[PDB]
Amino acid sequence: DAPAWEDSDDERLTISLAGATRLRKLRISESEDLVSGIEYARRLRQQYLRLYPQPDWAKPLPLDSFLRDANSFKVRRKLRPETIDIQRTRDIPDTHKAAISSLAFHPRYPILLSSSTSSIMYLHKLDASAYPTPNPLLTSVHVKRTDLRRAAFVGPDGGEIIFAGRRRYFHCWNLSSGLVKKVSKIQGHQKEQRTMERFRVSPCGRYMALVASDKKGGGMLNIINVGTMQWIAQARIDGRHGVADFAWWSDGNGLTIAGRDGQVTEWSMITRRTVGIWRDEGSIGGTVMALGGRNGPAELGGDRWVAIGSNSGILNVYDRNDLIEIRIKKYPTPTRVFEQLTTSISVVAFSPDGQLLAFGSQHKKDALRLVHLPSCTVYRNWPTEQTPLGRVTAIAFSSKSDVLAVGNDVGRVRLWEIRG
Amino acid sequence: GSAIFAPYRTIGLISPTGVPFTSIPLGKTTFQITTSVGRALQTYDLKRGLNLVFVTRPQTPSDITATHAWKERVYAAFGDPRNGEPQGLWVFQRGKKVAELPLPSDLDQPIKQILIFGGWIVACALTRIEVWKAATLEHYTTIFPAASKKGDNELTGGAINMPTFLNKIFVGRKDGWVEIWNVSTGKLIYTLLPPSPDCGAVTCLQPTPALSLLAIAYSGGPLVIQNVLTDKTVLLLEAGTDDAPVTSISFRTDGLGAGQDGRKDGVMATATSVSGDVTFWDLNKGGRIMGVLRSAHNPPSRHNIVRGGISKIEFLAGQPVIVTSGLDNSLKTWIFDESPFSPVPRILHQRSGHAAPVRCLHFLPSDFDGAEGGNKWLLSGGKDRSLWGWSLRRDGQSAELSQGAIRKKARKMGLLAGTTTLEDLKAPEITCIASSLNRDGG
Amino acid sequence: PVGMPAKWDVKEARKYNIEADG
Amino acid sequence: IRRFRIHEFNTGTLLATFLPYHTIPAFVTLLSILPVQRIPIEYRFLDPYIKSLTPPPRAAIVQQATNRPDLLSAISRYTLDSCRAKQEYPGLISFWGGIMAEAVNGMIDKMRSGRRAIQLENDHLLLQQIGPVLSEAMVMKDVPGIQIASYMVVAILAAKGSLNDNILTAFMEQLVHGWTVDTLRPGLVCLTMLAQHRSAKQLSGRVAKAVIKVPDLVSSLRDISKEHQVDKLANGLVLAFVDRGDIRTLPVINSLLLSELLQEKQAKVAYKALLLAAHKIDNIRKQVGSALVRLSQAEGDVGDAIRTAIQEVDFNIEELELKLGA
RNA sequence: UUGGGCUCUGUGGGUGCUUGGCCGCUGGCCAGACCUACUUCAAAGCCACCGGGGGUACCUACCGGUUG
Repeated sequence: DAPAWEDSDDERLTISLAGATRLRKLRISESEDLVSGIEYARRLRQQYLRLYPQPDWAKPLPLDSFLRDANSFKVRRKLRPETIDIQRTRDIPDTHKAAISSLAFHPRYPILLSSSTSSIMYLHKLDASAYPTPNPLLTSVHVKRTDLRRAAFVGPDGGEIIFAGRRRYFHCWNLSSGLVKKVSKIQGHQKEQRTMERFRVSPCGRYMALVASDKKGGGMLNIINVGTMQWIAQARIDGRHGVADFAWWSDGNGLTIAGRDGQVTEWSMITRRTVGIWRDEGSIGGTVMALGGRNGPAELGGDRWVAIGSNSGILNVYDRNDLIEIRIKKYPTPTRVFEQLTTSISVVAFSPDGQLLAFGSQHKKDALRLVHLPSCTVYRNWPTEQTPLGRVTAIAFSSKSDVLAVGNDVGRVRLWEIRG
Repeated sequence: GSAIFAPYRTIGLISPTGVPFTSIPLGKTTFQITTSVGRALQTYDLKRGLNLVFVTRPQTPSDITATHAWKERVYAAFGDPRNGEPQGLWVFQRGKKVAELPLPSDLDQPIKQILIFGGWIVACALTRIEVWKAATLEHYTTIFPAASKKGDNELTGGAINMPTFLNKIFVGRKDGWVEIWNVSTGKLIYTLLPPSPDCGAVTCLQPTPALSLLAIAYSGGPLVIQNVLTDKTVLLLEAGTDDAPVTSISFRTDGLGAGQDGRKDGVMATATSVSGDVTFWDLNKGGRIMGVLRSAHNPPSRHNIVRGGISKIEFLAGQPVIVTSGLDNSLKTWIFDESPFSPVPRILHQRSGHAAPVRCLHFLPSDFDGAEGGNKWLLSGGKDRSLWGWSLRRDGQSAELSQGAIRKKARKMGLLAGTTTLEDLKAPEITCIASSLNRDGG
Repeated sequence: PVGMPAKWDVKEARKYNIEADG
Repeated sequence: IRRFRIHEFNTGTLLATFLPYHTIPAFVTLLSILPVQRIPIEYRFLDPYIKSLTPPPRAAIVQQATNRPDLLSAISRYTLDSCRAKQEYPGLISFWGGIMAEAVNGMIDKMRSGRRAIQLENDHLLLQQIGPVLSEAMVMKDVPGIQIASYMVVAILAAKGSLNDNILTAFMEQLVHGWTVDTLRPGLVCLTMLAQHRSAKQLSGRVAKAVIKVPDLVSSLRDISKEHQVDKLANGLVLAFVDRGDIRTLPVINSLLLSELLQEKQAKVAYKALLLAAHKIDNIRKQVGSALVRLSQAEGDVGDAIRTAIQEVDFNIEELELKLGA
């Protein structure tokens, strides 16, 4: 501990201690007045240590190094299962005069179709950054005498919109060239479909299935070649009151019917028959179904998850890879059962990516909760009581799975950012 | 000029510029704070709240560029001669100029900072250090450091004395060197070189409450503490990010407040003028950090009109008190707590002016013929989107007119954490206000 | 109620004068 | 007590040192004759029980540990002083394990907020609180029990809390720095947790060094993957090993490649890593060739994946075979 | 608007017009320090707040005396 540099000016310097009043009390005897600079600075050291005693820091490990690192303290993802970086964004300025019938997202661009039982469709672009009207209205199209029940985007590229309500006929609007088709005949089934109410379009945009107004012991429905708009097939299962809901698989070759009393039937096109039947466990009557996922059983369409919502109000979610025994478990077991809403669930929907599951009931104020896959639990920190949802009626994920759109029965759709 | 209105004062201001404050202890009961308006300097009380004790008159003709306050006098250097402005240094006492400092005629440099000790004052300009004998207020010498490079000769960071070293100054180069010069003979006696020389410049430096140890803050990032006669490094710390250099540092001399027990000393506060945050380290075992204070002011941004920063830190004499003056016209004095442990201090004093210009300006009508009166309260609607009731009488009794528990709202959210920011949470800016105290019953 | 910081006071703490560094 | 007034003068240390016996009547009597205004601010939770004499339960103490950090702070300080003075004992450390585990469990169980920078900053403050004790217990070399307890708390810290990869690897690094052989297999379980909840695919160096130092690697790894899913750990291992240009890791590489532990994707990308290592290398290549012919002549699905990976990289196994055999 | 309310407590400001903390101050200090000197002449009187009627042995006071 040798001192590196030295000075000669301190040995040259001397100071008068007894003359100095401040320095007077630093002597050792009553004889030290003229004191050299080196001894003077030494007495300064003694005075300073008497003023303040020396500290212990004045007397490597990995996390100690991380700890002293301050770059360790600086201020869409895949998302963790109990909370969400969720952010309510700007609201759609245009309202609906009637209850909201449906929402639909365009698969390429952030384009949103809102649809109301006031016989009215709106198209908007998602733009929080718009001025002076964020999320601008593209279009407001009204269809006479025809309250819209449900509409679908047709095309994986998303080019057409079909829409169908309480009338016996439906329409296809080609956006390019803007043409309308009024389909009104399913080739010998014109006593057989007194509505056009429920329908689903394949993910490949190829097949349209329409449910039938003939319940009588079992649901039936017709598969349609979409580009030709023709009857191509029919599926019919034996139940009690006909079709509850239904959905294609991830391929667009086979599909699933859930009918009331909770009976789910898989049906492939290449065989043109029902793959099989099983029971949603203990559900006394279903009302909603949905199908989603990836990396599932490819022979059953490669989708991972099936969502069943029953008229009691319980939500049964299953894995189709566990549905296998091409043989079928007649009594499958619940991957996850959901008792977090009282009344019958109104609408449920899968995320495109296969992570999130939104579900809600409409009789209660704002019955909507959110599920992470494959942990299959709720997100316990959204939505609040004072999250302004409304008596929910329609729920759509965005194409890129960043945006949530919801709509109550009052005509007020609202939007959320799903940040992971 | 004009024929009716004479200039009286510029208000709405406690510390908006970049110049740090200077702080002296009076007795064992008060602390004087001294801050520059930009055309004057005020001195506040600490114990007696944060009211204004001294206002500096007369006005300097130019923007002040340096200051320090001794036992009685206020030494203020003003003037960047590089663009027109005449420069000088003045000596005030109790708000009034008693003396003026004789500048060297060959000073074409703005004068950076000021230090006083012994019988000498030293003043660092840009790369040049001038000395006056304080006992006579007379020019003594001028220190000229030398480097091989036009860059490296720059005197960034600053200079300090050690408490126990006779007549020795410690300066930081634009290179990572610290130079010790004896001011009595005016001779460069020693220099110390930065370890791991990837770090570029000494951005700051400060003596510790222990003897003969200097802490050096590097623009390349390291905070080091070293013996200054042994040239013996005590500790390295990787705290400065590359483009986010630290601004300055201070140690806790209050005697306790580390080791998580309350039973330990040696805490460092540091801060960066890139942020609005400050940082707290327990220096004993590994020099660990313990606590981040997040957004103690508004951090500076060029995308936004908001103005702010952190111009300084200081631990005062031996107490839980720490001052931070920012650039957001902003002082908030913080306080260490005893009965629990706490990572951070909580606020205990505040004064604020805006972080943006004033949009609208209005007076209050008289308490109809009384004292609250014509000339007491002036409402100011600032482009920082806020409303302030300024007191012409006693500037401390001005206040904000809050919009609620807005800061706590931000803290529950993340406006203070890391979306919009706090001005975007407060209501938009102010077109035009009108007042009427014809019912305003207090 | 516990956990509470008291009325803030000025503490007495002696300091070193650097004016003797001449 | 009756001579040195210890109940009055050393309330905190006495209170902590009988605190882990919270269901015995001796502790009840101590609670009976303490002075209330002398109980520490951290310790003022027993006030309902000192109004009503009854042994308080663990749920109460730990709930105070959750929404009162400083209780944990004080009990951490006592028990680390105990192990630093080498007077640790199993009842103490078992109590302290339960305390830290449920404590930090509850701490995350609130600290998850949903707001982004809020969860980051809360994890920051949490780390600042748990820092010293967890480091001292991760590398507390004399006390294996507190090593196991530190393993426990940092393991739950990993698996529950969505921590950042650098902090996770720093935990890995101090554990690597600090384990022993009695603590060996549990520390392996911790690294399975750590790398399994890691997001990046590689390990940082000295971890791989000490895992070479691990004696029974693939046997222990099969034993743990019997219940623990060690795949990300094995993948980070083989990435670090092909990154290292040392040639003493090759028996380890061969054994882990035959171990049937990594995924087919992990196996093919590791094989392409090994052949790009053979392409970048400038004997050494002879060892690489012997290893690569062993892997290409592997029997089962590991060899099948290796051969199909050769098929998808479209480079000639015969070329490198004859180049190393000639 | 990715939880919120009542209720209580704690801190700071201001509830009046912005000139220092201390001292043995035309000066000094804040780390203080020095500590016990020097000496020509006691004082002018007055005022001075007790609840009412009533008694006065003893005490106090006033006045007027008396021995020494």
